[PDB]
Amino acid sequence: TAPEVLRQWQALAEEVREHQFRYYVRDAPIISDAEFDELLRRLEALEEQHPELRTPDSPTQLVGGAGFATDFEPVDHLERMLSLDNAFTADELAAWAGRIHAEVGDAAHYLCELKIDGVALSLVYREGRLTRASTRGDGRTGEDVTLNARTIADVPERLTPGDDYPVPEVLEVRGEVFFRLDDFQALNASLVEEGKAPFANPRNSAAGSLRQKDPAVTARRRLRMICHGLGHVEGFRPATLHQAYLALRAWGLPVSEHTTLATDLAGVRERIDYWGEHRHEVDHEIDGVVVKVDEVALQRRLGSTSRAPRWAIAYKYPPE
Amino acid sequence: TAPEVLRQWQALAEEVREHQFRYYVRDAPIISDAEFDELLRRLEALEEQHPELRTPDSPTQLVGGAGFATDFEPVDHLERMLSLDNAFTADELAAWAGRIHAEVGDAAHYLCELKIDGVALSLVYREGRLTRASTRGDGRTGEDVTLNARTIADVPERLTPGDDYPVPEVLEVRGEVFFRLDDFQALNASLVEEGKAPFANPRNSAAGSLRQKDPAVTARRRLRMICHGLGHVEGFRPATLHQAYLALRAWGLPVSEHTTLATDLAGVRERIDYWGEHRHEVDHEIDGVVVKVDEVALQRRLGSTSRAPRWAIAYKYPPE
Ligand SMILES: Fc1ccc([C@H]2NCCc3[nH]cnc32)cc1
Ligand SMILES: Fc1ccc([C@H]2NCCc3[nH]cnc32)cc1
Repeated sequence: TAPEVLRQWQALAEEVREHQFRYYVRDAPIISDAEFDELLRRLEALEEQHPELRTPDSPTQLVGGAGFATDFEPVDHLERMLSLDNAFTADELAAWAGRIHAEVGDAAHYLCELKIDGVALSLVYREGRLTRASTRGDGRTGEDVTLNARTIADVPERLTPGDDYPVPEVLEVRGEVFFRLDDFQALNASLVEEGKAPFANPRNSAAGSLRQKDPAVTARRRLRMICHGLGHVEGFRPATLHQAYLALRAWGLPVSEHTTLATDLAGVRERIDYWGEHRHEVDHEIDGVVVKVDEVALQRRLGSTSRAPRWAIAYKYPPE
Repeated sequence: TAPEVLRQWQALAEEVREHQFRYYVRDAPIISDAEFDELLRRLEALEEQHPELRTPDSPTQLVGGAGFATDFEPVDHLERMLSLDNAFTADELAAWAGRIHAEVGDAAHYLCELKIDGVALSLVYREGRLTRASTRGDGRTGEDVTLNARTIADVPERLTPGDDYPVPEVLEVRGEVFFRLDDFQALNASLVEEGKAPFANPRNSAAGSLRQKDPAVTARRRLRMICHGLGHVEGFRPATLHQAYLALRAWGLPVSEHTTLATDLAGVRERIDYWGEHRHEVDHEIDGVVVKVDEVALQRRLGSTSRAPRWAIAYKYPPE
């Protein structure tokens, strides 16, 4: 309870708890087994002198690999997380553009990005450490799957600091989790080989593998992630979406290489026509193409309706 | 950028930054000057090997006591933080009760607490560490005065763990900052003695002393705090307000000893009549008495209107 006592304990209980998590759940320690033994002794030493600090929730009382379960507790998104209106025909996308060119004039360019057919995940970083990950839920509230998301190889626990782009104080970033096709099939064979039913498609597999009461199951599966939107942010004010991606890259978040910037509708349509013909070559499932006004100020003059942003639209291919 | 590298740096940059803050701003280190020198060497060592990790925002680049200023940046409250309707006459408080007894029947008891005439402060603890403090603003958004609140002796940086009450994951707690009368006068003399104008009353003094661009000014002043409400909480579901105070005590947050629990209106009125006669004996300013329905479930069946809770009311004395 004395101030240095409490700073010491938290910092060490946090460090050992992490390591417990990486060893047991993710089967991937980042320190030796020896170093870890130093750490846990110290925290039990320190808990010896001050028995206020041994609680049922202490890393020293969650010893094997216990205390690591997901329960999907409702958790609020910082910002709304709405779902995207859809366009299925050349006329609707044109109509969307017309409307968009009638409000924020000719200052709006269009970021074009591949729509992945996986599970939306919202992640929150507080001063460069990953604090929360949740599912969409209803847009305002989703479910806590933080432990499962911590096993996804693509999801750094901590953001990488660099000269050009300082780590925000708060960063809420949205992305899609998905399986590569070759891994979807390999997981299905492994499951059948245990007497378990296989998944009918990669989306269900990713959703199923994300939503595991026991996150060690998720850590055994080769789930992936690609960031594709920002929610609430502090200490970060990017002027465009395409430039925010550069910062995300820099901090170590996964971002797609099939994003292009288009000037006017005609550019948009070539990208849609292009990926209509070549999407089958991406190693993961592509639904369509999400067209967004790239300029953030224009993404405020245009707003969102109660259910969907007015500055973006998902063009969806017909399947077959 | 390797995982243990980033965990190491953050944990150490966080530890030295704190210590810098306590030494320079608060003039109150909690470790020796020697220990601190060990810490800062290490972080500069570690920053030597990995020059990714020396940024303009690193404790090793904010060396004297720099980088510690308040700028009042807007920050959102987790939960709404509304202001309390007022009652000035026996008839209005009766009317309020009648209405309250007509909706949640005779199951509602009334917590009665002294209304302090100071500055509302909302604090946010994330797993037992103080993350944010802000002013009321408009109820939804207030101003970031986190550094100033970190100097208030009454505000633990970290919550104390105990058997009976586990530290919530998130705790947003509201309270009032204020001066004792003897310290309001002493501060006024010290200011006049420097050629500065004195404050006309203790509330303005507390508000002024809280809102300092340079938090070291706040640390020099004997500001106090008393918690008196909960906003958003996670890992904490108290059945009543009076029992939530017990947990707050236990975790080390300051709470008032003049809170009483009343059964029916008649009890409420004796407390108001009592403090009408004895408030002048409290060493700080008392406005009135805030009457709240103590049962949290009844604090949901009754809700809040767009501007004020329906389950509470501040009775205000006439001044003189
Ligand atoms: F009896 C043991 C043996 C090994 C450990 C290790 N498992 C915890 C975290 C970690 N990190 C690196 N090794 C370890 C714990 C208890
Ligand atoms: F040149 C110096 C001398 C002393 C310090 C100390 N000031 C920083 C934090 C702290 N904590 C305990 N002592 C110190 C820093 C630089």
